[PDB]
Amino acid sequence: IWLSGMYFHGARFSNYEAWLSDPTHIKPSAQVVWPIVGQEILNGDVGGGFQGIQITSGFFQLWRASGITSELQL
Amino acid sequence: PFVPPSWAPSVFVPLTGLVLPAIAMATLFVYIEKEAP
Amino acid sequence: GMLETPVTSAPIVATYLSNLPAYRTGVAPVLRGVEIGLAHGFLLAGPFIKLGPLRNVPETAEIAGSLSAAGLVLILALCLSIYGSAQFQSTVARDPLFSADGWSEFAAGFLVGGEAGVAWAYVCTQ
Amino acid sequence: DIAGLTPCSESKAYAKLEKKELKTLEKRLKQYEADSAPAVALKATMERTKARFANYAKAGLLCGNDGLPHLIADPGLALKYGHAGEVFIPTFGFLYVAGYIGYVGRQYLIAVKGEAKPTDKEIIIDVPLATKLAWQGAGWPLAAVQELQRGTLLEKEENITVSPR
Amino acid sequence: WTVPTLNPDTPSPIFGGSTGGLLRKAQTEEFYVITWEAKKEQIFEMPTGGAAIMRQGPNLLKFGKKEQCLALTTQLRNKFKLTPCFYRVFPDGKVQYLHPADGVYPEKVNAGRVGANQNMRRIGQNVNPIKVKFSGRMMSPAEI
Amino acid sequence: AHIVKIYDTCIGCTQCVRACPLDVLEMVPWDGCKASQMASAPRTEDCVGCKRCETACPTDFLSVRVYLGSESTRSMGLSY
Amino acid sequence: EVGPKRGSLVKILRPESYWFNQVGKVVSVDQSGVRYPVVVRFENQNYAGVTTNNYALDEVVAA
Amino acid sequence: SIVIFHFSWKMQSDVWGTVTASGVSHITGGNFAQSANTINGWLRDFLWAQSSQVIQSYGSALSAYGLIFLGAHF
Amino acid sequence: ATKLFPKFSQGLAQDPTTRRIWYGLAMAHDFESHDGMTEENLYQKIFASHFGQLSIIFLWTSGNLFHVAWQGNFEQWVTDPVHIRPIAHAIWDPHFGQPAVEAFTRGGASGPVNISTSGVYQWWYTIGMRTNQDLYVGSVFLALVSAIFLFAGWLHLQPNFQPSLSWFKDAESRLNHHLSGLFGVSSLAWTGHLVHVAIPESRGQHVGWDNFLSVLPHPQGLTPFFTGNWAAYAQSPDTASHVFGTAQGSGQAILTFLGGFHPQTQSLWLTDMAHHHLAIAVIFIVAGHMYRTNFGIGHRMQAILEAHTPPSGSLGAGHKGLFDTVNNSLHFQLGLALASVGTITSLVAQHMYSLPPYAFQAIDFTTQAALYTHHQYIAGFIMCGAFAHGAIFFIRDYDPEQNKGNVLARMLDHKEALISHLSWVSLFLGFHTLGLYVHNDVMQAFGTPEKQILIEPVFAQWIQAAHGKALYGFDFLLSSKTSAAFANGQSLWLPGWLDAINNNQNSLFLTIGPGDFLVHHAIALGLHTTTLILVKGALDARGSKLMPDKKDFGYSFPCDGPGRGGTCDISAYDAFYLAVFWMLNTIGWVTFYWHWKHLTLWQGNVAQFDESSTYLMGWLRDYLWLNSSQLINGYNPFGMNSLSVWAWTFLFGHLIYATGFMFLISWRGYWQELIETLVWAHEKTPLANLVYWKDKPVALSIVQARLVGLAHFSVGYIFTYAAFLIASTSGRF
Amino acid sequence: MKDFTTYLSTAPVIATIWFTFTAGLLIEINRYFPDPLVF
Repeated sequence: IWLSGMYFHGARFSNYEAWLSDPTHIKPSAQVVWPIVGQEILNGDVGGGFQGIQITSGFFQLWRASGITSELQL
Repeated sequence: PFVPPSWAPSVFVPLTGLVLPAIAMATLFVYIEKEAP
Repeated sequence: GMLETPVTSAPIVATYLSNLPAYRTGVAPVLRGVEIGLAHGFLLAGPFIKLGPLRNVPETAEIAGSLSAAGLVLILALCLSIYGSAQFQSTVARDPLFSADGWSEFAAGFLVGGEAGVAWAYVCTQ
Repeated sequence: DIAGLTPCSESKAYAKLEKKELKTLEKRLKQYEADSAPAVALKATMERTKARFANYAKAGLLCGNDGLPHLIADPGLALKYGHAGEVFIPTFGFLYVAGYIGYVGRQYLIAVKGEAKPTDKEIIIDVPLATKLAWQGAGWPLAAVQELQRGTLLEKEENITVSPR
Repeated sequence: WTVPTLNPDTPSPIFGGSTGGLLRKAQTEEFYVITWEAKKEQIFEMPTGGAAIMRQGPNLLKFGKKEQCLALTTQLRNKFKLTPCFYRVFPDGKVQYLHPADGVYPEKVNAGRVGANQNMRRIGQNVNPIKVKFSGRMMSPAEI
Repeated sequence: AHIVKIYDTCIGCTQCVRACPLDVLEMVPWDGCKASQMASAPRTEDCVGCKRCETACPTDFLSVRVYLGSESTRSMGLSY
Repeated sequence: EVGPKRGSLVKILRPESYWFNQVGKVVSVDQSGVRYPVVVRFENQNYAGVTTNNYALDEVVAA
Repeated sequence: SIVIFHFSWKMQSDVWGTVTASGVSHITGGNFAQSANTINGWLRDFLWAQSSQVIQSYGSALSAYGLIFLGAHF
Repeated sequence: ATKLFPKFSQGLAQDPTTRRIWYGLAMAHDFESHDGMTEENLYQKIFASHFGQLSIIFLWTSGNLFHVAWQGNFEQWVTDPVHIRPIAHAIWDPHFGQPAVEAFTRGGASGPVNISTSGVYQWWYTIGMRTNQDLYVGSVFLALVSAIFLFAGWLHLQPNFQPSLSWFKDAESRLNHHLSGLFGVSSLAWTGHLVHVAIPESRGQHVGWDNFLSVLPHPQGLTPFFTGNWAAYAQSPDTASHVFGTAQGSGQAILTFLGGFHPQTQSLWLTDMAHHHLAIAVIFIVAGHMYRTNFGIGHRMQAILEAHTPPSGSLGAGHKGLFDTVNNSLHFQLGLALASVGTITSLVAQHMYSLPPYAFQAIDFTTQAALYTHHQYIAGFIMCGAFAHGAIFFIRDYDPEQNKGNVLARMLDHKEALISHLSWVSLFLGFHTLGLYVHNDVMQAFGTPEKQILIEPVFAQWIQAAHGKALYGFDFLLSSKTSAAFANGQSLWLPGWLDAINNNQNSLFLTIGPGDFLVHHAIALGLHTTTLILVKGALDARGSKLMPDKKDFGYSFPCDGPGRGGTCDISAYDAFYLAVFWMLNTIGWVTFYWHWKHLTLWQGNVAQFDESSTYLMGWLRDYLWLNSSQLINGYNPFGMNSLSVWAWTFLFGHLIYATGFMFLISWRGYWQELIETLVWAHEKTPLANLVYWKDKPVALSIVQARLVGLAHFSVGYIFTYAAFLIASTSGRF
Repeated sequence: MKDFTTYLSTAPVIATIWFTFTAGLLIEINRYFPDPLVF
């Protein structure tokens, strides 16, 4: 369930597709917060026209190593 | 005048730091382990 | 009952330990102290000479190291004397070293031997 | 006004802080497009900031030298200068909800204490009884005052255990 | 019933030795010796660590404290249903029988036992420490 | 040595004697209870103060109490 | 016939007792001259997990 | 904790860094060999110096970390 | 065999383990627990101990005077007390290298010295000391006084000089002599010194033992005192242009009540302090004639206590029997004395920073910070001791039969209500203070500082306005120019006091805001929680539901075993033990608040504190991280400076604190098993088994472990904060 | 079904549902009424 959640977050609330075209400048992000009580500030400018929390789990690099290029596969 | 000499710290600091504590520790150690008659 | 192993039951190590002055059991305690003190002062003079605060300055590194070793030997002699005073207070054959007079003579012999060992280690480097 | 403070509608530091917040939000917005999700989210945050500052100034809050609103806790000053909405009305609101919760819990404990296994009802909550007591707890101040006046709110000293002193 | 006498020439259980045995206290202060009778050869656990084999017949063991002897007694009584007994031995050779002191185990009442340290009152009836103050030494109200 | 005391509220259940790990307590005849027995402490010189007897006592309050007193080789449970 | 009736509720008057000023059910009363003949059972266990205790005739009151 | 502290300081001091013209500039400037031999160096150059990013993170996307940094002390 | 040490405990002397030495050292002053101790012998030993303590105090004072006169710069500091740092004593350490030698060589000395932070320079300068000869004479005099006190202590133990038990119980005579002589006459003598020496020395006139009999303190010479024209002593005071130590701008008055501070020294007027001591001397002397001793007139404290019971019976028997339970219990008297002394120590700290009495003390920021922190920590420790002795009184000296129905018994009658209400107050304060802090932290983190809750302290600001501060604008009492209270003091002391309180450059009633409100609530939480732990431990000292017979085990015992669910830390000693941590936390909060507010004040930016004290991140970054930069840079790979000793002390305190956590977390059993393995290793090692121990090695007891862990915790706490405070305040200024 | 409802009536499940309801109510109130500081 946890792994499926990681793949779902990388497929619907991430910037993996944009990060593929620029992995040296775009920060990996796979978590977005809802705009409530002023917490939207946590959705930082990670690059690629995306706003979210910079993840450090390394799922982007692992997916790139496996040959995943689209959100449909995730 | 009561002013101590210039060499007073060079004699009192080593005394109070090594001679007096060694004597006090030795005497106290002998007193603690002394057996009652 | 107890655990016996070749380390604690080898005859070679038993003979080596019996040959040491502490396990002689029959010589004068002052002679034992002199021997132990010499053997200890000779090795003790080394660390203060090669690692003390004055180890880089010449013609005084050995002087300071030997003086420091002599002071350490004096402190150890005082420790031996207080140990003997606080250990023997009342009451094969019994070793005379484990007695008030025996341990006092042993401490005095250790002091003389330690100072002689320090002085010998100082002149051995000249 | 009170304590040498000035109203937030006239404080220069208040407007300066509003301009600073809008400036950093606009600076972050300058790096995105004009019809994208981050642009819409940043614009929504900017509108929320403007509405919040206007609502705080409209409420009559007092701002200090730092430009931040300051609350008045004294009932006399709050009722004399129109600051009862800061600390007075929320005080009574919390008292009502807190006493509501406490009264409902006390009623549930008294109700399940007369059963065969009260501990079982304490670990496994009886939902119908709890819901009925939760709905009936709206009149907790009147019921509490009546219980206090009848002498049934407290327990006698002879029925409470104490240490051997 | 008569007080038993320790037999120093009693076989000990088969044990290879351990580092949790006797120390200098046994040679300078005192030690304890436990003896029991076994119906057959059986492997038991030593209170000082390890597994020993008790032989058929008499069995003698040495321990540094009385708690080790009683722990072995409890193990032999509850598991193998035996009846062990121990003594306190001094370096001079004196032997003192310890348990069961009167030949009967203390958990069951036996005639002839005189009660000791029994207060004919309850805890709540104890006096305050102020009435015990300025005595010979630190005394609790329960001691009177 | 520690001070072990027995009180008259004892019911003679012998649970404290069975829980003693150094054989300090015992049972003596008595007439103040149904069990006709009472706990006793005739070997307090061997008590270590583990308070297992207090843990095994079922009376409220306890019928056996252990007050830590002077410390010796036996009371400290030292095997050296 | 001495002591409280079996099955009745009594209040404990022992100060050092855990159930002091608490109500407990009477189980049995000894007919001999024992110090604590009344047996009382309680619904709430003490710190030791016990729910019953023995009390004297003057240590319990019908409450 | 000492293991991860050593890893972080060693990587930020002698491995990680940017690449410039005829030279490599590290994150901390290679101060591990000169300051990791004393407790004062670990407290000042590693704990006090590197904690600046988490204490002044308020008002940005990493502010949450700062909040947790305080919560974890609690 | 039985050892000689300790001679006061036969049970401890028979202990063959290392616990004998530790317990003999920790039970040496517990005279009530000694073998064959009586009441008379107890009081005599306490009398001798009191004399020895006075001897130590006087010797310590003489030592400070001697070192300042020998290795200090008092003769140069009096010339320029604004730009010259005081010198504590010289430094003689063979471990110092060359850079450390030139680093500590400062303050005009010829070698490495220590810069004093105790403030004795300002105090001695204000009271009249000018040269090193004066300090030398004072040091010799105090050494002689110390020797006399030590001889008195030895003499009162010999036969024909030991006081009887009845002499020690004469409460009326002792109280009369302490109020009239120890307090009133001493204050009158201090007034004589201020009028005769301090005031003329502050006006450039030297008055010493060689000329005080030929120098008049006032030009009218005792005539106005005898004729009743006392107002003549307040005529012609020091003007606003008076230079301390010189005759320029000096006056002739000796007893004034101008109020406020001196325009140059920023301290209280010497004439005002002299007048203060004279008034309190008269009051204390008059109060010293209240009790009946040997002339029929006076009171009997037993009669006043017995005649003070309310008629409705609200207090039960009232104070009947309270005279006997206090006079016959030394722990009750010790607890009362420690409670009053702790409160007075706190009062000293507050009044000393707000109203500086010594010349050029407010400019010395390090001295002010160190003095305030020192007195507050001393006060906290003394308060904890007061409650601990109250618990000891309940266990060892309380008698329910003698105190039947009085207020003392009624306190234990409703102790559950007191503990429950203390718990409720502490819970409310903690929940709300922490909630407001976390809310402000979240608002500051999300970039919305205008959304944080900032409650203005209108009550304290209202009090400040009542004292004369017109910043808030309440305009009432002393703040209003048309009030009776204002007009009645405009000719005596209100001008100077108003000018000083309306000045924002001093510490006299500093401006407060929401941050002050929040930290004051944190202080209230600390006080209430420490009080809850101490009060609960004192009331439950005689027993509880878990341990109904706790009084039969003494004040300090390990536990009652793992039975009945577990009884760890059940004694009253353990309650005091847990309360010491809360006391350290409370004093830490008050000293943190004091240091940060004063640091921002001295730096000229109070807005920094006003805007960063509302959230905990501001406290951690703008106060702890920002002010420790110079501290941790005392020694670095590039060299070192004079501030390296504080960096070493900082790390030293951290190490001691962490070492305390070991005795605090790990418990006895593990260490005892480890020590047993070590015993086996020593017994089975050749060439080393020939040397045997005299005491059997055992692990530290549970109570000893708690005490050792708390001692390390407190030492590390104190040393760490002292090093940080002194280094930050001295380096910044 | 009776046993399942009894399981749902246990303290952790009831606490979870109640806290989810209370948190949802507070979140929705703060969503429709953003940044409420004073009454």
